[PDB]
Amino acid sequence: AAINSHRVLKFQNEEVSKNMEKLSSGMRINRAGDDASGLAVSEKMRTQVNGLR
Amino acid sequence: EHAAKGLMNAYENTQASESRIRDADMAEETVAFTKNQILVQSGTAMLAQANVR
Amino acid sequence: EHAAKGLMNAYENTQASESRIRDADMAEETVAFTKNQILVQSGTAMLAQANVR
Repeated sequence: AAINSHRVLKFQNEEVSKNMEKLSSGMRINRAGDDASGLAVSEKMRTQVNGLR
Repeated sequence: EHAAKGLMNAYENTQASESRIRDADMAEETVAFTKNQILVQSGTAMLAQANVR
Repeated sequence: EHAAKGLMNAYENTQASESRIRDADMAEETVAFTKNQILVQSGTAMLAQANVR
C-alpha cells in the first residue's frame, strides 16, 4: 500500500495552504476556522474601534 | 459692526465644523496605508507560494 | 468651469466603467493559467502511459 507518505503529502499540502492564508492577511485568524473566538472577539473589537472613532 | 463680530465667531466655528466633519488626520490615514500596502504585498507573495502546492 | 467638473466626474467614472467591464484581475487569471498548464502536462503524460496498454 502507499506508505504513510501519501498522508504526509496531502496533509502537508494542506498545511502549506493554511500557512499561506495566514501570511497574506497578516493574521493568525483569517477565518473562524483559524480561531472562531479570536474572531468573535475581534469583531466585537472592530465595533469598539470603529464605534469609538 | 457688533453684528459682524457675532457673525465672525459663528463663521470660524462653522468652518471648524466642516473641518471636523470632513478633514482627516493625515498621520493616521497614512499609517493605515502602510499596513494595507504591506498586506497587498503579502497577498501577492503567498499566492505565488500557494501556486506551488 | 462648473460644467468641466461635472464632465470630469463622469469621465473618471466612465473610465472606471470600461476597466470594470473589460479589465481582468491578473491574479486570478494567472491561477487559471497554472491549473490549465498542469492539466496539459498531465494530458501528455497519460497518453504516454495509454500508449503502453
